[PDB]
Parts: sequence; C-alpha cells; structure tokens
Amino acid sequence: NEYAPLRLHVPEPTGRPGCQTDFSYLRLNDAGQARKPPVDVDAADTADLSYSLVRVLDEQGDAQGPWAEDIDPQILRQGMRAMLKTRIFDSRMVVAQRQKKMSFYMQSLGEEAIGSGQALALNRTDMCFPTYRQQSILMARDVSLVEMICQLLSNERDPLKGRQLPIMYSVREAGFFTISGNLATQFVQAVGWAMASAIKGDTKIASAWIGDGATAESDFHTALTFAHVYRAPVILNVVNNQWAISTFQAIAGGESTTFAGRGVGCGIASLRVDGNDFVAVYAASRWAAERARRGLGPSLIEWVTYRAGPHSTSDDPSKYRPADDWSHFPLGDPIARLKQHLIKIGHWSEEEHQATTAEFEAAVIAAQKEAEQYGTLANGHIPSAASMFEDVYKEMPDHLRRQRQEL
Amino acid sequence: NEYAPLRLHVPEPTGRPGCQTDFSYLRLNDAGQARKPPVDVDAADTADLSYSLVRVLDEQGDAQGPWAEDIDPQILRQGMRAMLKTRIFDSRMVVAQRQKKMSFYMQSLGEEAIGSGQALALNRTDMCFPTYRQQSILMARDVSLVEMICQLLSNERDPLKGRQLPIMYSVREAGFFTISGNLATQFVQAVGWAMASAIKGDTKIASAWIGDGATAESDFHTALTFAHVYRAPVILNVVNNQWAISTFQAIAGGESTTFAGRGVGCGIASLRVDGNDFVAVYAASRWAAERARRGLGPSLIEWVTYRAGPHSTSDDPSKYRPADDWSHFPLGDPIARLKQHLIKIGHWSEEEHQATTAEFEAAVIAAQKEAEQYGTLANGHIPSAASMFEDVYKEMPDHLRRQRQEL
Amino acid sequence: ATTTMTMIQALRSAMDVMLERDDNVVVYGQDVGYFGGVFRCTEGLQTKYGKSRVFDAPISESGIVGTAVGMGAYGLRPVVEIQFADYFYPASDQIVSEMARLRYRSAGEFIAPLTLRMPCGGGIYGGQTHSQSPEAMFTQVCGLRTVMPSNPYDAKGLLIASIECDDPVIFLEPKRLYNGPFDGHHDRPVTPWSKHPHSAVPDGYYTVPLDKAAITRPGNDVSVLTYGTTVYVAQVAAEESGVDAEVIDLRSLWPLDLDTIVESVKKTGRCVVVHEATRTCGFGAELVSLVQEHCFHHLEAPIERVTGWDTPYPHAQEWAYFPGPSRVGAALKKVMEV
Amino acid sequence: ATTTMTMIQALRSAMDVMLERDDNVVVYGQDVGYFGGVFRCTEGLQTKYGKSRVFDAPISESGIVGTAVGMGAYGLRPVVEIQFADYFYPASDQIVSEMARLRYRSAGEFIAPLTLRMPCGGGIYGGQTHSQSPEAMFTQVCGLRTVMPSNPYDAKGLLIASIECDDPVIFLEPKRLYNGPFDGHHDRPVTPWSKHPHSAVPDGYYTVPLDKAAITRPGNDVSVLTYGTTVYVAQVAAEESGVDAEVIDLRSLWPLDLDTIVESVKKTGRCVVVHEATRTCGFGAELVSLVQEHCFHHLEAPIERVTGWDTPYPHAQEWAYFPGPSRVGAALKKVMEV
Repeated sequence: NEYAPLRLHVPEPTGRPGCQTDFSYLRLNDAGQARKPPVDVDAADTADLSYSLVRVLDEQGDAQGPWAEDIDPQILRQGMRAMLKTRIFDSRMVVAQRQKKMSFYMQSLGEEAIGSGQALALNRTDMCFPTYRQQSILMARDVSLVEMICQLLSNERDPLKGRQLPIMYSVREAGFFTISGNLATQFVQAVGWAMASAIKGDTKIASAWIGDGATAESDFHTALTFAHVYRAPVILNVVNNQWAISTFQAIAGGESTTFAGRGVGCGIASLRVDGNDFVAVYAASRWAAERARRGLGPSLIEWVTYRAGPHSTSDDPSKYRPADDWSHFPLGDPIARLKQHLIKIGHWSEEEHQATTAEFEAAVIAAQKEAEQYGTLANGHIPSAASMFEDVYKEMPDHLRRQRQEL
Repeated sequence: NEYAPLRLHVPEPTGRPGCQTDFSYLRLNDAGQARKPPVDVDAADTADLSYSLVRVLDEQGDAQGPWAEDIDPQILRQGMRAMLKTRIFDSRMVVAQRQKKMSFYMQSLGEEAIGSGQALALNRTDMCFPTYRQQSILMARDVSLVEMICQLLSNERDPLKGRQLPIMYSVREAGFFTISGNLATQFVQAVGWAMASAIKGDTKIASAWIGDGATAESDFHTALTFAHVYRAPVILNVVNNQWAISTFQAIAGGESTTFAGRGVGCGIASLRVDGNDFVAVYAASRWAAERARRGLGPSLIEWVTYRAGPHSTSDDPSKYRPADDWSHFPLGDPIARLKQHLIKIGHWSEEEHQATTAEFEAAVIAAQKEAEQYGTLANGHIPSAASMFEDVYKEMPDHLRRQRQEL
Repeated sequence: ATTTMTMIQALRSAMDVMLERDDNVVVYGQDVGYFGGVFRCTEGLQTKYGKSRVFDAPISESGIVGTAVGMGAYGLRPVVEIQFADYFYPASDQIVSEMARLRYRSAGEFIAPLTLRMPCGGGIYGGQTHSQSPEAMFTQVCGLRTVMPSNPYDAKGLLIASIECDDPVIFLEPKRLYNGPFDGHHDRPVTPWSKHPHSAVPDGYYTVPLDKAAITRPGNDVSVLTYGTTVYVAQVAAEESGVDAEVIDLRSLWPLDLDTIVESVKKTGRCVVVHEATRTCGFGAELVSLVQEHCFHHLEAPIERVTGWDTPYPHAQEWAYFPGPSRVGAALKKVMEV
Repeated sequence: ATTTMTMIQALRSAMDVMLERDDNVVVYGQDVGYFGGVFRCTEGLQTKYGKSRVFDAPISESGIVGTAVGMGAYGLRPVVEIQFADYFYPASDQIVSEMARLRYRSAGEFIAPLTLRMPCGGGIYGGQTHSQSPEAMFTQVCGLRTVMPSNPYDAKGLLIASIECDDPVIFLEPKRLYNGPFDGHHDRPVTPWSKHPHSAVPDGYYTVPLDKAAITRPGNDVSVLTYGTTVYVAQVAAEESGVDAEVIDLRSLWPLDLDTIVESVKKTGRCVVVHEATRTCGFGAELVSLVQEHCFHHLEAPIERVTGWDTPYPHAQEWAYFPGPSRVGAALKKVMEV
C-alpha cells in the first residue's frame, strides 16, 4: 500500500539498430577547458578531472589549453606513423582472416592513438600490460611485422610455437607482457611489476591496460587497491570504447559515473582524456609517467574513445548498435584529427599522408609474404607436436616425457 | 642519475605496543556539522559527505544538527537495551570460552551500536547479510539466546546440528543470513537478494555488512558495481573498526581515503557516520532504508568505529597495538555515550541502567544454563554423526547413503 | 509436437519452457539479454519475457554467481551463464565456498537452486582460454552436481531437469556440438543436426532424468565411459577399430549413474575412459577408481584412459591434442590385447 | 649445526635462510609482516630484513598472487602466503589462468618462480573454512607443483627446495602438524616435536629433493600411499592392526615419485590410499588410477582409499569426519582379506 513495488533497473544504450545514438551521455568538454594539475597533485584534488575531459585539438584542429605545451612535432610524426601502420595492419589482417589465411583477428579501428600515444611517452624498458587491443603499442615500438604475422598464423616460425591463439602476442624485448585471454588479470599483474621495480630501487614503470567492460572484473579493483596501498609506480589505463562485445558501457556501471571516478575513490590521481586526441593522449601519458617515475604515485587514466570496428572477426556489430554509429561520435577519428592538426601547423601534407599509407601497405604485404613462406592454416606448416609439451615446466617432467614419447 | 631509486611504500599504524596512537587520521567532524541530504540525493552530490562525518551527540551528550530530528526516545531505549545485551552476552561468552565450554568466540566490544542501530531502522523482513561481528542485530531482533548459545556449543540442540564453527549463526526467521567463513562473499549475495526483491516487485530491502579489511576482497567491488548497475535496494555497510586482525586500516587502502568515498566512485550515494553515536546510526540507517524502499537506489555507509576487544579469542592485540588504545579513541564508547545522552533528556537513569545490566546478566546466565543442559565440549553430547551427511544435497545421494552406512 | 533443433536451439528452448513454467526462473549473464548470447543460446528470450527476467550482466563472474546465490536465498531460480568454461575461475569462491555449501551450512534454511551454463570443450581452434574442460574442478566439490549433454534432445531435457533440481547445477555445454555432432574428423566437413539422430526435439516441457547414463552403442568387448564430444568420437572409433565396444554417455558427471557403469564393465571385463580434459587428476581418475573398486575381479585387463595431454590447450597443434578417433581407436585395440 | 625446531620454526627458518640467500626473495601476505603471521611462521623476518622484503598485505588473495605474478615477471622470487588453504579460492583465476601457464604461453619469455604457502588440514575443530584440504584443486592444474611436508626437517628442506624451484609451487602446510606430530588420537594429549624424531633441523641451508617420496614404515603386507597428518595416522594404524604396511609419505603430491610408489606396490601386491580431502575426485583418485595402470597384474586385491567423507568439514563431528587410526586400520585389515 505505502511503498510502490520496487523495480529491477536495467540500463540500455540510447542507440539500437535502426535508430540513432544519443551521445549526450558522454560528459564532454571543449578543448583546453580542463586544467593541467601538477605532477605532485594529491589524488583527492583530482576529482573534477575524473568527471571532465582533458582535450587539446579543437573542432578546427587548433591546439588549446595547458595540455598543448611543449609538444615536439617529431613525436606527433611518429604518432601519425604509428597510427597509420596500426590501422593498415589491422585492415590487412581482417582480410587474411576472411581468405582463411588467419584463424582469428581483433581490430583496434578508432583507438590507434591511445596505445601508440602512451607508448611514445614511455621508455622501451617500461613494461606494458596490454589487452588484445593495444597492437598500436607494438607498432609504436617498431616490432617486426613478420613475427607478429607469424604468430597470427601459427607458422613453423611462430615465436610462441603455435601454443597461443592469434593476437595473444608476447614480446618481452618490446616491453609488451604476454597477453592472456582471461580478462583483467594483467591489470593486477602490472601493479605487481611496479611493486617489484620499487622494491629493487629501480626506475622503470608499469603500463597497465583494461577496457570499460573489464573494469567490472574483480582484478580491476584489486589493482587500484594495491596500486594505492603501496604507492606503486603504475599507469592504470582504462580504455572506454563504450562497448564490450554487445554490451554498452552503462551495464559496466558507467551510467551517471566515470571510470576515472573510480581511481579518485581508491585514492589515485585520475584523468579522463579525449582518447582520439593524440596530442592529449601523449600529454596525459607523459604526465602520468613522470608522476610515477618521480615516485609521486600511480595514475588512473580513462581514455574516452569508440570501438569503431567489430568486436572481432566473429562479431557483427550491426546486430546491437546503429551501423553508422562511428560517424556521429563527437570525438571523431584519431588519424583524421591528428592529420588536420599536423597539416595546419605545417609538419604534414596530403602528400606525406598518401606516401606513408603507400609505404605501410607495401610493408605489411611484404611481411605477409615473408611470414606465409613459413606456413598457413592450409599448409600443415606449423610448429612441432613435440614442442607442445615444452615450457609447461622448466624441465620436462617424467609424465610429459611419457606423454610426448607416446605420440 | 636523473631519477631517484623508486621505493616501496608500506603503511604503518602510528601506534604500536609501547606507544600511543595518533588518531588524527580519522577525518572527524563535530556533531551537527554534516548536513542531512534528501533521500533522493544524487550519488555525485554525496561526495563531500563521504569525506566528512555524520554525528549527532556532542561531548556533552546533547543531540545536535539535522540528523537529530524525529528520534523516538523509545527506539533509543530499545537501542540501549540491545547494546547492553550484546556486550554482556559477549563478555559471558568469552568466559565460557576460557572455561573450555566453547571452542571459539569473537566479541563486538565497542561496535554494539552499529548492528543494533540499523536493525531497529529496518523491518524484520528486511534480510541482513552480516559478518561474524553483527551479533548486535540478533540482540536487537530478540533472537533466542538459548538457541544462540547452543550453536556456540555445537549441542544436541544446535540449530545447525554441529555443522558450523561457533558464531557462524544462521537465523532466517530473524532476517539474519547464514554466516560464512569466507570474507566479503555476503556483500555480493546481499545485492542479489535485493535484485530478487526488485524483480518480484516486492518492498523488502537488503542490508549488507563488511569490515574495513574485507573491503580489499574482490566481492566488495563486485557488490558496488552490481548494486549501482541495477539500482538494487541494498544498504551497503562498511564497518571501519580501524583493524583487520593485526592489520591497520591503512594497509586495506584507507590511507588518505575513506571507504565511503568508494561508493561515490561507483556512483552510489555514500555516507560516513560516527559508529559510536547510536542516534546517528539509527538516523543514517533510517535514511538509507527509506532511500532503498522508495526505489531511489542503493546506499553505502562507512561506520567509523574502533575494534575495542581482541580480534577473536585466539588473538592478542597487545602484540601489535597499544594496550590502552580504546581509552584514546575520540569517538568513545557507544553505550557510554547514549547513556549520557539518554539520561540528560530524561529517559534513562543510573537506576534503569544498573537494573537493565542486572537482568541481561541473569538472562544470559539462565540461557547458558538452559543450553548446557543439552551438551558441551566435554560432554560427548553432540548432534549425531549421521546427521553429518544430510543437507549436502536436497536428497542424500547414493554415495552419501553408502558413506553413512559405512559409519 | 516436435521440431528439429540444434543444440543451440534445444538449450534455448529449455530456457524458454522453464522461463514460462516457473515465475521465479530468471536468466542472466554477459551478452545474454538483448543480443541473445555470443552463441545465440538466448535469442529472443528477453523480447519475449522482459528485461526483468532475462538481462545483460557486467563482466563479473563472481558477481554473476554471487548475486545469483542471493537471488536464490530470496527464492528465485537463477539460470545464469558464463561465456566460456575457461572464465569460471573468478567465480570459484562463490561456487565452492557458497553455492555448494549454502544448504548444508544453514541446515536447509537457505538453498541455492541455481544453474550455471558454461560452454566447454575444444576441437575448434579455441586456444588456451576458449576450449578447456574444467569438469574436474567441479565434480570434486561436495554439494554440486555436474551435467553435460551430447545431443539436442538430451540438451533440452537435461537442462530443464537441471533448472528444476534444487541442488546447484554446473551445466557444461560442448560448443563443438553446438551446430552438429563431431567425431574428431576435421578432414570431413561437419554436418548439421537436422541430418542426424536425436535432433527431433519436443516443443514443450519434458525432462531427461539426472543420474542416468545412456548406452549409445551396445557392445560386449569393452565398456567405454565418456561424455560430450568424445561420445561421437568413441562411436566412430568403435566402428573403425572393429572392436564391439559399449559406449556409455554418463550425461550426469557427478553424481553419476554408478549402476549402468558397473553393469557394463561387469559384463564386458574391460573399460576405457575418454574425455577432452587433461589427464592428471581429471574426472577420468575417479571413474577409473570407481570401476576398480566395484569391478576388480571381473576385470580382464588394466583400465585405460584416452584424454587430452597434461598441457594447456594449444592452437596450432589442435588435432595433435584433441583425443580423436585414431588415438581413441588405438586404446580400444590396446585393451582387447592379451 | 642443528637446532630442535617445530614445523612453524622450521618453516620460519626456511624463509629466513632463503631471504638471506637470495636478494630477489620476497615474503608477504595477510599479517605476515609486523605481527609475524597468525601461526608465528614469519616472526622477526620483517624486523631482520626490512619492510621492502617482508610486509603485510591487504585482504585480497587474488591481489596477493596477482601482484606476485607481476613481481616474478620482473624477476623477483615471491614467497607469498594465504592464511588458510580454505581461502585460496578468490585467487583461483590468478593461480590457474596466470601463474601456471606463464612459462608455457610465453615460450619462456616470462616465468613465475612463485611459492604460495597455504596452511591446510583439519583435526583442530576448524569447521568448514579453517580445515579443508584442496590439493586436488591444484594437482589437476598443468604447470603447477604441489608439495606437502609432514615434519620439521622435511618442512624446511622442502620449503627451501620449493622456493628455489623455477616452477610455481603450491606449498601446503598441515596446521595440525605445526606444533607436533598427530596420530589421530584426541584422547591422548599431543606431544611437541622436541620429543619426536625429525625435529633436528639444520640451522643453515639444505634441501629435500622434489619428486621424491619417502618410506616412513618399511613393510611387506600393504603399500600405504599418503601425506600430511595421515602419515602418522597410517604409522599408528599399522601398529594397531598388526598389518606390516609400508607407509609412504609422497611429500611431492604432483608431480610425484612414480617409481617409489610402483616399486612398493609391485613388491607388496596391494595398496591403500589415505588422505584428509573428500573422496570424490580427490587426489586419491589419481593415485589409484596410477597404481591400477602400473601394477595391474601384481595387484592381489582392490585398491582401497580411506579419506574424508564427501561432506563439508563439520565442527562437532570432527572425529567422526577425520580419518583416524581406527578407520584407517579397518581398511588395512580389509585389503588383507581373501
């Protein structure tokens, strides 16, 4: 009588197939609007910043605000070089996926700026704990495409000896920690790696990565807690692309909140940054890195971007969101935006663009030819079956010895 | 060169055996200073309150401020009765433990106000999900002591038929969910119970309980996320007693932060309340329940209190904290503070107080006697060994049938 | 009446039936709601019954199972999903420490009539985290009940039965068998369910009794204890070996149909255990131990077991890992040897 | 030289030795630091080596193991603790999906030379969450190494050995054996280690090889395969029955010493498996299955296993649950029957 019946509440994306998304839910800010706090700023004094948007490049491509200071155009160039290489590589692999040359692939269309951006702000020795979607990091550190593709193929030449699903890369020399299909686990692992660096009086930092969806996983909260408790030199990266397969970020707990907000909550200085503004990505990443390396503490950055492509090759986004959704995303295309800016200040041109595209297209095609020379799905040219039992333990134990012998 | 060696940070409590604790870290407020928001307040507007302290009773025992409205003296008297019962029960059960009549016990000395306070603000049908330290709820809800001591003894009269370690109570009829040894698990389970209530369009709400130390456990974050995503009718209670066995709340992630703050971070309206102020405990709890029952969403409350007694009957606090620590705790003793207040307003007196103390002493002594009639540790008088195989499954399966006959 | 269904459509039907039968039944999990699951297994359900009954969940396994436990305590019947069996681990605590022991530790006061569907099994180039068989992680938990179907008919019936059971059920679904049966021959492209026995699925309500195994191929030479994808592997392998092997689909892993098993080996005199799961401390060891205990004197040879290698599930070496008709076949010859 | 030590003191010494011997060694967990651990197992270690080497952790098992995995990735050698084996569950994902597969999935680029000490076992009125034996939740994990000592000497030797091993090691410590040996007789008050053989612990560095079992009581009648508390339970039950049983403390659960086992059973012609953990799909099942495979013909009788009932560990019915000398002895007579 007195109380109306309670109702379960289930969040829904404003946009469904056959409609138009209402991108109002993204609390956005104009370029240069957000301030640049000191590297020693207390976590508590970062609250506003967790609910706003650090962004440099405006609508017309001009840089605004304090985040625009001290930005070497040579770095932006490497950035442009990194994003394009990534995107082109991505395109290529999707195709080799259709033509049944590759088992499985995940794109990073629309997110190329983030990994590359941060990668360029870090040292090669600063180990990254990436998800399956930060191949841009590998690209910005100029990793052999041949070996990347070989892994994508499970060749006789796969560095992981075909033990691991395509894209689940591992490149210790590139400061790129072995990817695991299990979500979120790497976020805690990053914090531990930083704790180690701190324990040995080193100066290396950990770069941790996670998506919007995976923040709901328990290792997310474990990472923030440990990063905070021990003041570990970690950069904690949340990549909010609005989606987790078919699931809108509101079901991840984004409704009326921010992911950056959860860092402030556990006493970690937090930024929410335009994920498609390369300059902003670079500027925010440098800040966090410097904060960490100075020994002033961990940082949480929520990168606001959009998962423009399919979740994976097995995915069909047209079954749960508007097909033309990316067209309307207020933060546009990272490559497009950097391009406009880089031309307008005179360190880029349609010419260098077209050429750089052309050279990377060539580079991937070559490496793909180079890698396939060592096998395919179709070719039984794959790693040995006897290798299947190695590295399970340091020394092949008796029982695996029998199991290999029996083959 | 450029960068100094990184150093691992490890939090330490200011007070150790042979020192005095500096309770400055408690972000304390004066009674009446914290405002009382409307029950429909946005979680974001609760940010300041998550970093202050809701307090009603001042150093003189006068009720101050907006939380001091609509307070029935009768409810307070039931509160004092509940707190006294709890403390006397605890002390007596500690004696019985030493006399080897019981195997193990955990006091809630100094925390009697919290459980009892929320209990009297909810309905009997609102299910609580307690830890092993909310026995004050059972006392506020007038559960049979005979039946409680029986479980404590693992009697022939034990309601759980000796299946459970002492204190791991289960009282569905009193809205007291089966206690588990595994920490935090109940915090999630609470949210679901609330989701269930919401799915069926009920008006029952769920009361969750967790300690400071336990907030680090993964199910704490899980709970907040689900409670926030689904707008679940839960009151999420964090009991900050400053300690987790030997660990100071700073190692749990409390340094420069509050636990209330983590609610705001996940977009849940959050309050930080004086845990030893019964009026504030009732008033805060009433508000949270009202918010919940009206379908306005979950609430988080950090109860700031102090774990006055040993962690358990297996614990010696004098090995990790000052012996005199309770005397120094700025928020005093819940029973002591209400007593002062209730006398000052003419609804209590030394006379009733000494009387009430007397009756609960008698009641527990009688109850302990009624209980030991039915066996003890020495007396082999326990539940049958064949009731050991029951209730593992709804119907005792064949292998269990075999194993039972095998005994 | 009846309709020809795939495993996917059968499981979906089971949920549609029970969703209708019992008001307290609720279905949730990751991508389960609007999208209808990354495997179609929940398509249309939300549309038909409403968000309050079938809904999308955050990516949190312990959250999913934990809330479900709370929902059960209230009195609902949660059928909840975990996208891949390989990702149950974060829910381990809620599964072993709470769901399994809720009835026991409360002396029946609170119960957990939950069902956890987890797609399992390999043979699809899944790799390390898209293809493991964790049944041994559950069978060892007192208070749980583990079940795995091998065909659409049993898939619907065993699922309905599972949801209705008041004990917590780990419902493992072999994704290899989602679209059609699979014998381990990747050379021969796989056929759909419509061209096979047991795709005829009743539209309405029905059950396949728990604790009851099924003799797929009656034989006299060897008893073959198996389940899931390896059922069809054992069948084809029995035909290629020539060996007249009796193929038993346990259907209910644990508790199991002990009598049907003992009866087969007692007649036969020899048995081979087959499962995708890794060898050491897998479910096969309990099966071997059980047979040995009850069929020792009637045992004409050592109990063999053809399983996956003691190694994480690889990608490229897929068919060298998965126990196929060849590798199973060899064991059928090996047991029949004097 | 040599000092008389309890299991607690021997374990504490092992960490003290390795903490000194290797700069990369680190020790942490809940209450492990200042307080010295709820079981005294790390007393003074923080005082001696400083906060950065030995420290208290938050209550997060997944966090503890997870950060440890990261530290190992960096190149440290973390010896980390979980208060009770009963509470490993929240770290199941970090244990199975990360620690155990780290070397394999990275092809040696990254390793996890970790050690998790978890006190285990009942016989102490522990109840459901203070006394379970979850060794079967680890032996089935490809990539892990499971070890359980049964005395101070072995405790230190095996702990130093495990810490140095470059494979992740689950180090189970039977809390029942912490202060002294325990045969299962609660009637007879328990004696300390100082009055018992194997309390003579070397002060300095030494090991006890992994993969190596040990005959505790040389016998001819039956092979008794066991570990932990049940070692002493078997020794006393052997004396009570009269049966001349060979008591084998496996020490390393998995991988194990296959040879020492097969050799005993091959001589004996019969074996009994004894452990605290619940029967179904416990580690016992693998032991039976291995013995059945390698000693089928020499087998004079069915392999018996005396274990904890398939029930969550009760409180009052402690001695009704725990496999005591009486119940073990009964099984020793049963196998010796024609």
